[PDB]
Amino acid sequence: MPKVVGFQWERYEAWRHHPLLQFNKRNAFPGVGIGFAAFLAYVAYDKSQP
Amino acid sequence: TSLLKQVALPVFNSLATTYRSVVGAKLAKYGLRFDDLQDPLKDEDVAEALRRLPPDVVVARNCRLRRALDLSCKHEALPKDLLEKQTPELSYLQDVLNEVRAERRERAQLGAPAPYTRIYYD
Amino acid sequence: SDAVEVFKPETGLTPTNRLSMAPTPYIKYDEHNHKRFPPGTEGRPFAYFV
Amino acid sequence: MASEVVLALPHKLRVMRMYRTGLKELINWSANRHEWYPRAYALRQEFEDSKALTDREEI
Amino acid sequence: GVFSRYYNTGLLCGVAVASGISIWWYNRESIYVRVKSDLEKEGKT
Amino acid sequence: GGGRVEVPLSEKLPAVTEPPRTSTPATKPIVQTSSLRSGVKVASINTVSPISSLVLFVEGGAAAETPATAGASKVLEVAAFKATANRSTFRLTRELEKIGATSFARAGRDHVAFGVDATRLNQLEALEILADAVVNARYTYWEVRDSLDAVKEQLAAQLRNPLTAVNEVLHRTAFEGGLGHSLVVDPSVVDGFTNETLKEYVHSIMAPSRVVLAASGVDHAELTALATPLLNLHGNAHPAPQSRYVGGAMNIIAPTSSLTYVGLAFEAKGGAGDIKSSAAASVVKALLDEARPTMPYQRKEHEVFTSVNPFAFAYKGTGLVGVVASGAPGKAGKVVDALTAKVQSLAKGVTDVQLATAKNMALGELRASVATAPGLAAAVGSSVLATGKFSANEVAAALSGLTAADVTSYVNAMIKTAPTFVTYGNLSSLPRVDSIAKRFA
Amino acid sequence: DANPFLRFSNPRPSPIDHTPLLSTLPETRITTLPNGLRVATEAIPFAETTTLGIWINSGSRFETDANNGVAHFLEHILFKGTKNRSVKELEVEVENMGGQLNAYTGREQTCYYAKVMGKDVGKAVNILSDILLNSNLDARAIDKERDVILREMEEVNKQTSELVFDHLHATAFQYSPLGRTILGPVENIKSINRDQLVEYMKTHYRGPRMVLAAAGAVNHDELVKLASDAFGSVPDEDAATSVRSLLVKEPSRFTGSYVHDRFPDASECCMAVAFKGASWTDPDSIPLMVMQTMLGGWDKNSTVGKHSSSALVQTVATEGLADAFMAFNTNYHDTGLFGVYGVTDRDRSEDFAYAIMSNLTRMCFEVRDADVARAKNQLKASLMFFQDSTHHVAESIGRELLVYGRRIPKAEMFARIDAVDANAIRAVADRFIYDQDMAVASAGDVQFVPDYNWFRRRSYWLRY
Amino acid sequence: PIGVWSVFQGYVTPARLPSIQTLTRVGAWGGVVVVGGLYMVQPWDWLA
Amino acid sequence: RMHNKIQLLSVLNTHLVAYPTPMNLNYSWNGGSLAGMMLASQMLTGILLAMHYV
Amino acid sequence: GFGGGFLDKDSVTERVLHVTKHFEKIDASKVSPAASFEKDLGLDSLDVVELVMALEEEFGLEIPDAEADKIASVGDAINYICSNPMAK
Amino acid sequence: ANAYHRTYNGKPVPPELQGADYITYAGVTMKKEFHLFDTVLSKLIGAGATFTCLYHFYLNAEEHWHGDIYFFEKDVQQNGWD
Ligand code: HEM
Ligand code: HEM
Ligand SMILES: CCCCCCCCCCCC(=O)SCCNC(=O)CCNC(=O)[C@H](O)C(C)(C)COP(=O)(O)O
Ligand SMILES: [Zn+2]
Repeated sequence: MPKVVGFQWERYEAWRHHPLLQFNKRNAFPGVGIGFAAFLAYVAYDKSQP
Repeated sequence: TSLLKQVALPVFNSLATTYRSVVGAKLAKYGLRFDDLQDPLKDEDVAEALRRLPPDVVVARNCRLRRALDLSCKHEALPKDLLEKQTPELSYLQDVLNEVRAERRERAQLGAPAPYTRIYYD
Repeated sequence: SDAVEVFKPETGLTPTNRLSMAPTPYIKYDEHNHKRFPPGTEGRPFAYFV
Repeated sequence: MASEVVLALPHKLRVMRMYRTGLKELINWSANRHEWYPRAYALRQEFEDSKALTDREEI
Repeated sequence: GVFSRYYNTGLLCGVAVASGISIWWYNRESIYVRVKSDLEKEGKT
Repeated sequence: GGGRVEVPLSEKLPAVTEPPRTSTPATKPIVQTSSLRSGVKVASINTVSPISSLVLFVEGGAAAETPATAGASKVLEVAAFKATANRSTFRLTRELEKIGATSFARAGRDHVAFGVDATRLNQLEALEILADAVVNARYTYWEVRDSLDAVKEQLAAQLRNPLTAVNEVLHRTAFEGGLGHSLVVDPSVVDGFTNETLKEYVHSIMAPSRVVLAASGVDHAELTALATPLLNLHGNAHPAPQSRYVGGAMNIIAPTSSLTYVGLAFEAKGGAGDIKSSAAASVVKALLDEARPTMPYQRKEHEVFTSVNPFAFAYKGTGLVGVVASGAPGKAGKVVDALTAKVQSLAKGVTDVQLATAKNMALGELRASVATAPGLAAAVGSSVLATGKFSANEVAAALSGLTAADVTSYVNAMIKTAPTFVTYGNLSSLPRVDSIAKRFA
Repeated sequence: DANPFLRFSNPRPSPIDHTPLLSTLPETRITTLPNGLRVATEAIPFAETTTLGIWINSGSRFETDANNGVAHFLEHILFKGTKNRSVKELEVEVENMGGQLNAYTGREQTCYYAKVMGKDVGKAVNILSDILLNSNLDARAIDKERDVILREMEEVNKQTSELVFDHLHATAFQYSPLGRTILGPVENIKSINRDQLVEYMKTHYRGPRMVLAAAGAVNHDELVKLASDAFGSVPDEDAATSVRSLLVKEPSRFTGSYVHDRFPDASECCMAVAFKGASWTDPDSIPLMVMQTMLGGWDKNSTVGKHSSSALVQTVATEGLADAFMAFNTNYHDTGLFGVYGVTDRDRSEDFAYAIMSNLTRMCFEVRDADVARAKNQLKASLMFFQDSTHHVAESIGRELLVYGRRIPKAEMFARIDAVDANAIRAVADRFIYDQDMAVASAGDVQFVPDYNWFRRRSYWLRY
Repeated sequence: PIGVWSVFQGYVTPARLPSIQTLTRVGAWGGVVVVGGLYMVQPWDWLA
Repeated sequence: RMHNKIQLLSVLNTHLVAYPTPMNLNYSWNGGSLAGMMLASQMLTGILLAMHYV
Repeated sequence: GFGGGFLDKDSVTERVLHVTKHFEKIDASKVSPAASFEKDLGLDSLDVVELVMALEEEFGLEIPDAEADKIASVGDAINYICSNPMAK
Repeated sequence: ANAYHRTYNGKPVPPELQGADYITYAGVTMKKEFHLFDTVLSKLIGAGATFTCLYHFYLNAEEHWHGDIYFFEKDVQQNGWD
């Protein structure tokens, strides 16, 4: 079952998978953690104890 | 803020010179230099830098230390003819210790520790 | 380094010298107090559970 | 996996018995010989895709 | 796009499961009755 | 998990050599040489290997030592590739270990060599590290003081082999001048060594006309263009004590030597400068190869000898071809007699099969020396430093075009010249020295 | 800052892409004969020398208790005269082609090879086939080698590292074929003969277990023709007696154990600690290669050991714990060994042992990315250095066809190395090291080496 | 010269500091002392 | 290594952790540890009883 | 910059050569300026079409069908590119 | 120019185009770069949206988990009708 025939293209543009050419999950949801922390602090400050 | 940096610069230089003059006048009554105050037991960078010196310099430093300790035990000072020759700001340890500290700073930015430990006597 | 200049053994076919030149894979332990498991027995030991 | 006797067969004989028993099983799973014919042709063709294999590991 | 027979099987199974869920929903007790029963469960704490 | 692909199976398609092959060159690459405007000569040879080797050859070694700076080349072998004006020792070590490169310092009897070996992708880094560690080296006090101990055990271990000691005493006896100085000195010679001694030696040996940059697998135009600002050197050529062959004889007293070693040597006229004389000397070295270990566990038995070890050194203007043979302590005169008989039978003529065998042995040694990139770079650098050119093709042609009559004439001219004779061991049996140097006359 | 002396280079470890080095690397051609013997060449375009030889998937593992030592005795006997050439005829003919014959016999691999020039390929093929197929195996030469082996056995004439590693294989692989030494016991040498040598060569030196690998200056078609003329008469292999059936029939077993070889007046203290590693075909063998590079090695003739990237090398060099040490990664057909071997004395043996155990267990928890990038670059550079010598190219061709079943391309090897990251290193270290049994072997002045319970306790941390 | 002298000299970099995994493994000891105190005192169903 | 940095760790390690002891000691060599444990028990229970005795 | 909307000869040649070597049948040393596709490189019509499409991708070009049919060698393609003001 | 440079033909990658500022893959180099104002503003807006959603949801979680019918019938049964 050979597949390497006629200018295999996967390898030709394999450079497109450059790590900096990829989808970054580090900044996928920016500011979300700070928002969660602020929401937790607001809840504990207003609703929980008083 | 480099403006104010250079600004303290001369106030910092003035206080540094005044402090050095007063302490060196206190230092020269025992024959000590500024570099003689640094202790290998207190500082491992000084302990490593003192290991990098030629042995005659270490002999001279040990002689000055013993002379000062004898003077302190006697509650005396140097004679005036001997006191006039003292130069407490002459450097023998500063470049060696500076290079040791620069090496330790350069190793710490890559995660490496210092290749020397503290001194243990047990 | 050579073992004659470093370990400096006695010369001869003594019992220790035979195992030094060619150790055997059929090691016999003492089994009066503990019987061994079959060799190559895998898995995390049951003594942690005990 | 085959049996130990089949394991002892020559490569040519091993593959021959493999193909023969495969045809036997295809008859055994067949509704009819008439159903078995196209299955036989396909089974013959599949071996034809392996005729020129040389690397004994992949073989 | 993509052709997943797994997606087809999922669609059919979801159809069946949701039909069953609808049947389960059809015979439930009154919301008034449910609330009163829960308040009975809430009155014993 | 991570990769779970079995190595018997091919890994997935993105493990491809999609980057295509560079076309191979039409002919075998030639050595291209030039000179910088500072005067440093640069020679390089292109290879298809993925390893680039850069070596820096400086005239010096034991021939440039003085009684004050005695053993400085051996100290320079250890103290090299340490703190420079631009980098600390830690930074240079980490910069070598980051790209997987290796460094060496190697001191000959008339040169010192410094080299960095790396892959073809890090040739600029290797060149910059090598140039910075050679040109801008600091040689601090504490580092040399701490390296002196390891220098002492390396010399003490290298003097355990009796062939090294015999080679030292043979070079002392054969030459007067630079080549007679001792390379592998006693450990106690460097007991009073300091960094000032090494700095004095380095200041003596360093000069732009005494430095050669040799590279393997590096483009020449790129190498000259990027090494012009790095190898701009200044300095004066310290006078070289030119050596002359005089011959003679000596002795060594060794208290616990279980064997007894005898050295016999002659002068190869012309040195490394003459291609034909060096080729004939290599053929003579191969003709003296009695027990060459061409097969595992083969036991060639000699009546008297325990080991035979010939050599052929080719320095600038003069050489030293000869043979060192061991033997039992009570059979030293027999060792001398057998060595004289072997050289005399060589002078009586070589017979076709021996000539072809020795020519093939010399060709195999010559071609196996330059098989790898560091060996080829070292050969190019040494040949350019000694002569001004690399002539391995001419050396192979000289080896192949050698007749038996030429070799017989060469040995006949050798035995007329006064020889060099060195003994070794707890010498309790020896023929008298006057009759030792009579059998070739 | 110097302008020309400070560009291009910096001590910050960054990943390097070795893809442009693949454009000019040569290709391997493999041809399988009807005998079952594979002929594999790799032509270097302007090479003048050639390494060529025969690699065999056999050795000390596939012997029995009765003939243990036959394969090692074979390399004493095989070069002492054939049925077509005498000792002197072989010596003259090898001398005239300007090369040397050589032989290695492992636990699972054997090679006989020649390093010649390019004009002597056919002569080397003919000579190698002549020793391999038509040897005399004379009883007088057998008696002439038996006494020499018996003298060197009585003298205990052995390297210290080989002594320690043989003890390590014997105690880690108890009651399995890999626990035997290559040399064999004294009794088998004292009762060896020509019949056992003939039977071993007849059983194991067959077509599907033999690779003729040549590198340097060599044409593939001409080597195919020469191999079909010379090595065409080797017997084929029965399916019931293949290498895989023998591996299944007698499998390897790892046992956590301890041995020391104590001497009354020795100076050094050599010791090795190993864990059960990976086989050759395990995909975790590439991270074990990276981890072995991360541990590294050091000997005290170097003076830059305190500036090493490796933390174990730094600790041993700074505190002076050992005169020399090295980390090893041994791979076999169905098991492996991973660990550190070192040489010390009796006053520094416990601290060296603690440094080994603490650096091995540390890789399960904390691994930084700079160390992994550095080790990947060093391992790829080490692989490129083996491409420079045709002997290593031929050795790798023979080994890769014997143990992987195929020639792994350089692009696949670089891609498999580049897929290793810090999480993979932590996972592989957790699989192989953490809270596992180990094998400990020592020899020499070993009275202060800690026992097995001390080593077993330090394979895990109670603080996490 | 252990303490504030280490940070004045520049010896405390982003490197040589504990990692996030190290701090989490140390930070996992917070639950152990809580569970140990609750085991020792046993205030059952005391959470408001 | 960590017990090499503090004196109190070193003394405790030397005299409690890594102290060499004959391998063939039987259960007649347990009287000392038991006597020490009984002294500690007597001291603890006596200190506790002294808070209520007059 | 350079060129009235056109690029240099040299980078075009280098890009064409780099694209060309992406075939298993191809030995690298035989690819050179103005090289025959069929007679020299031994690539079929499917390979020529694939190479045309690949070069179209590399240079971002939409080549007309007739001009593509005219392409039968390396030099022809290079000179065609050397006529394009629309190639990147 | 292009943030990605392409080398082709296995050419030696330019030394000026290597370093921490350049990351290469398949011979093609991309730059590791950071923008201060962009990232700060992105974090601000994302945090604002997240907190908005979280607080609006927490004010109206009962009216979602149970139905309005269920919640208000529960209030009527438990907390009066008027
Ligand atoms: C509060 C009382 C004592 C304590 C805590 C104590 C503790 C110990 C300990 C821990 C040992 C080491 C191991 C052992 O032999 O059990 C020992 C050994 C010894 N003790 Fe005691 N001991 C006490 C009283 C005594 C008394 C009353 C005597 C004798 C009159 C005594 C004589 C010895 C001797 C001779 C040894 C050494 C025996 C040997 O090692 O073979 N001890 N003691
Ligand atoms: C710091 C250590 C100790 C303290 C503070 C202490 C304190 C006391 C006190 C307050 C009592 C009187 C309470 C009572 O009679 O129950 C008592 C009783 C006694 N103690 Fe201790 N004691 C100590 C250690 C010891 C030791 C080492 C011994 C060793 C034999 C000992 C033997 C006794 C005895 C025999 C009695 C009498 C118990 C009775 O018959 O009621 N005590 N102790
Ligand atoms: C969405 C998809 C829709 C359907 C798309 C069409 C799919 C059907 C394809 C199957 C039908 C065919 O292959 S069409 C049949 C094509 N093959 C032939 O006609 C026989 C060979 N004749 C020749 O002249 C040459 O070899 C030739 C190979 C043509 C030229 O190659 P070169 O010039 O190098 O020499
Ligand atoms: Zn052996």
